[PDB]
Amino acid sequence: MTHYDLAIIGSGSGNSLPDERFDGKKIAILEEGTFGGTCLNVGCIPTKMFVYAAEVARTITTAEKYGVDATLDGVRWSDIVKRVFGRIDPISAGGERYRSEDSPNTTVYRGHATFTGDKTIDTGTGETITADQVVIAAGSRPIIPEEIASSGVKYYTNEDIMRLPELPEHLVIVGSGFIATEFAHVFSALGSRVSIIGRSQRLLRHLDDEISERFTELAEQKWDVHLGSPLTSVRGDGDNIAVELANGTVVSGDVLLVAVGRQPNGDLLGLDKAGVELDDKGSVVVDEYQRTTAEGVFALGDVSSPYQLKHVANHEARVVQHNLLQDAWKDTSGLRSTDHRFVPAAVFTDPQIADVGMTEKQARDAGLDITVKVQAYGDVAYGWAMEDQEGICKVIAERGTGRILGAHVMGTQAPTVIQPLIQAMSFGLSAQDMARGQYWIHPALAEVVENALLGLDI
Amino acid sequence: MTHYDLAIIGSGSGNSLPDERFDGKKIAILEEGTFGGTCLNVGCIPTKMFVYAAEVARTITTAEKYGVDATLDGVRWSDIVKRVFGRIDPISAGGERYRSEDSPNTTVYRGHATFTGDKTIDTGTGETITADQVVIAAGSRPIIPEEIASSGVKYYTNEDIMRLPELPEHLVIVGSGFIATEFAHVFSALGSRVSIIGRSQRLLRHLDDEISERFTELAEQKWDVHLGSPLTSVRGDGDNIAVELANGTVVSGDVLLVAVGRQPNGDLLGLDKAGVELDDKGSVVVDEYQRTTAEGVFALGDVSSPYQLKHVANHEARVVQHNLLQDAWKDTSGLRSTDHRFVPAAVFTDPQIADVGMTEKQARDAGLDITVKVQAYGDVAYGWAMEDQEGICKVIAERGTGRILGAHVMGTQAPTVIQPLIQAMSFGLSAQDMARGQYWIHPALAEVVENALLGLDI
Ligand SMILES: Cc1cc2nc3c(=O)[nH]c(=O)nc-3n(C[C@H](O)[C@H](O)[C@H](O)COP(=O)(O)OP(=O)(O)OC[C@H]3O[C@@H](n4cnc5c(N)ncnc54)[C@H](O)[C@@H]3O)c2cc1C
Ligand SMILES: Cc1cc2nc3c(=O)[nH]c(=O)nc-3n(C[C@H](O)[C@H](O)[C@H](O)COP(=O)(O)OP(=O)(O)OC[C@H]3O[C@@H](n4cnc5c(N)ncnc54)[C@H](O)[C@@H]3O)c2cc1C
Repeated sequence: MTHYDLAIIGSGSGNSLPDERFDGKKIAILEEGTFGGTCLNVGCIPTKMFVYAAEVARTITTAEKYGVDATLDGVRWSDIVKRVFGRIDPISAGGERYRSEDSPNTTVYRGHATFTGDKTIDTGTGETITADQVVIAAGSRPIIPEEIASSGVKYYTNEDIMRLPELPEHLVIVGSGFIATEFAHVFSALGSRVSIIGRSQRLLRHLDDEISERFTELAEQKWDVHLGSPLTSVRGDGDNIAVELANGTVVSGDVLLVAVGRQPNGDLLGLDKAGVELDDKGSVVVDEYQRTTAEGVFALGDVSSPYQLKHVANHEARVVQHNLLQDAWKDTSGLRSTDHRFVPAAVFTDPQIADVGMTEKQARDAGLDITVKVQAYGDVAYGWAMEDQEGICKVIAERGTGRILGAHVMGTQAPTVIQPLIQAMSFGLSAQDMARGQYWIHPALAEVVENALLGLDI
Repeated sequence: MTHYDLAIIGSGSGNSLPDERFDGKKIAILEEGTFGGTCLNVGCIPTKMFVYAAEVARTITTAEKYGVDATLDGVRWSDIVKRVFGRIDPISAGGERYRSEDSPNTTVYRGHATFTGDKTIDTGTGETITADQVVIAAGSRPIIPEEIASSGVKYYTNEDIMRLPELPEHLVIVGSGFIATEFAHVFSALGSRVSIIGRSQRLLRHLDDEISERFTELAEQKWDVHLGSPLTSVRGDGDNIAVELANGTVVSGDVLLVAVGRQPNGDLLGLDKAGVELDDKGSVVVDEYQRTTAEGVFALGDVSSPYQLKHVANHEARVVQHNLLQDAWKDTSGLRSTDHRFVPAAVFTDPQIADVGMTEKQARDAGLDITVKVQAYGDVAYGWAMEDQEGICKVIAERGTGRILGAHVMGTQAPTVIQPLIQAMSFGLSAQDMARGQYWIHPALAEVVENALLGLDI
């Protein structure tokens, strides 16, 4: 057996750990799929490249309301797929080389890793290795309902849909999460009619109810939305696919995209042989120092975190990287803890949505004395420039102190507009201070935040 | 003579002064032109409404770089003018109503006001009034070169160009400031040929040298740029206008736009009769209490401020309004001081520009030990989604402390992207904390700021 000071399962956020301070130690990296993890190859980055092209198309079909006449002649889907992965694939693959060929003290294994012992890992390549410390960066994988993975019909996930040969005439999406609603926006804007099937009574059910409700009402005018009904059976009739719901409705289309959720891959690693505890949802249990229940074993990313988000896994990687070099199970004094406090999320759909902190419901359930202002985009000068009638910025702050508790933006550049709120929240800045203690450029999209704060009572 | 507790010259930011705390006080408002001041009617608001339509036109003409085929059929200038001012004039006039219709104890004068005495004001309507306190909100007026306003040729300024009946085939602009380059962006994107004549060797001379330099290179590939030689004569040959420069070049076109700068309106008020001091360029002299040299008189806005910016003038009104109600010339303890420190500016041209703090030159001339990072838009995942090759985020931070001293962004949504820097600066937030002490949404335009901070040397 080959011994290492460090073994890393997962080339996602796991690849960000080895830097200069580790040069004197030999590292083993295990990657069963594409190099670079879900984020680079089939997730955050390539998705938003399609979203951008879809937003350009939306600009064109709506240009009349601004007094500019234009026609959307067509979309070259193949050339879009060509352009996106024409940049993604050389990058994923350039890093794979770096780790296996420059490899100053690194060894890459291309197999499914599995714990056979304490720090004993079957590589899936026919080898077994040992490590002084191990980091689990196994991420998550799409959840496929049994009704789909038994019918025998062709279905898609984020792992292949972005590489379709042609644009589907009718896309049927199973799911109401951010993956489903982002793909609905991408495809519908480019020319596909999208049908979305949701189990819940709203799309993006788990967001603030005012955001979830209004987006659903806007979505109903853009896509064929079917809520409240779980699917019951799937039937493939040639190239056409039919999906039967519990209420009896049958949704037929060209391509079936499954986006019902993601499952952390901890259950695939044989963690029981390593003494790594799994909780009730399949995430590996770690502490504020990302140290698991097992010695010398850390975890990060979708395999452990409650927020299956890249910027979270990257933050935790900074913590693991530092805690890796000290006396982890001996000295907590030199250890850094992970800050899981003001985690933002974004949905790149139309309208685009971003959040951070608590929903208004969550604020009241905690029994908080709050003030709330929902500011309309079309009420600031920049919102008029856009002739906006959908955008809102809802800020929930606390009465008396002005301590902001949450912010929810639905509208253009939502993931960027919220950043001043993320910033003020993360550093304890009061809302009355954020409004008046700085200048806001007039007139820019930013002014919606300022007026949201100015409309807040105390 | 009619006596008042307060007289206000200027319906721009001056109209924002009377609130609830003045209900028991009689107020006189003097406005010689259109109600609402420059920003609402011929300035801040209507320009950015045109700029957005120009961004729609640009999106369509460049959309193929994303794999979307579209044609710019035409531009409906008349329909642009109606849509912009179709909401602007009912608002200006709705506000004119409110002050004469709600008017609890307020009187509006539509005439050119001039100080004839201490606090004695000729209304320009044939009356003379006095007030216990006076606020000057007279703003500024366009500067017209003598060669232009003597030639007898028809010329336009920002006060009428947005009300042209038709789109000019070839627009000739005299100026290199933010007004010239915003209008250069507006017309060229909509179909006009644009010639820009600047006396300087760069457009936007007053920006960070790297920002001004790259923007000029980009402008030169979009417009007919004439640098380094001042104009000498203007001669009209029918409807066509020809402008001769000092080097001998003659730039001819159909429409002449003058955008060389603005002059504060202090010189027109007969101010010496009031003992209100004017400095060396014509702004009314005030202190941190917006107090002029004469008792009972304040000033604000473009008529006094060094920053002829709306968000500044609105802030100064907040100070004047509060200090108006106390004994400013007796007890400074209860008074509001104006914060003129982290004033941002933005130019809504192609590419969009925003700045705050110190330029690299200003930082070095001030003898600070600085570090600089110029981050390109196309280096974060969102820059790939746009296929950006022009955007930059330049951050100037101090070595050792990481305290930011300046930030300069050229690219999409520059006035919104920069706001986290304005905020972090305004509350003394360091780069080391701002970068890592908060979460940034992946992948959004915001990440360009994050990596700019990550690239700073200490
Ligand atoms: C469609 C989609 C869109 C997304 N959009 C966003 C977004 O906008 N913003 C955001 O912040 N996040 C987004 N995410 C989430 C982000 O892509 C991931 O959550 C992120 O990569 C988490 O990092 P990770 O390394 O833990 O996961 P991963 O990147 O999946 O890393 C896990 C790695 O381990 C490997 N592995 C698994 N099992 C084995 C084994 N047995 N042996 C060897 N190797 C193995 C996998 O091949 C993979 O390379 C998105 C995800 C998806 C699917
Ligand atoms: C084209 C353009 C674009 C701009 N864009 C921006 C931008 O994006 N952001 C920004 O922050 N700033 C911008 N500005 C600057 C902005 O217009 C000013 O900073 C702001 O309007 C200052 O407000 P004010 O009330 O002091 O000036 P004004 O709005 O001009 O108010 C002065 C008013 O007083 C009246 N008046 C003058 N003299 C007399 C008199 N003797 N008697 C009676 N009434 C009188 C005038 O008619 C006018 O209505 C722009 C300016 C222009 C010209």
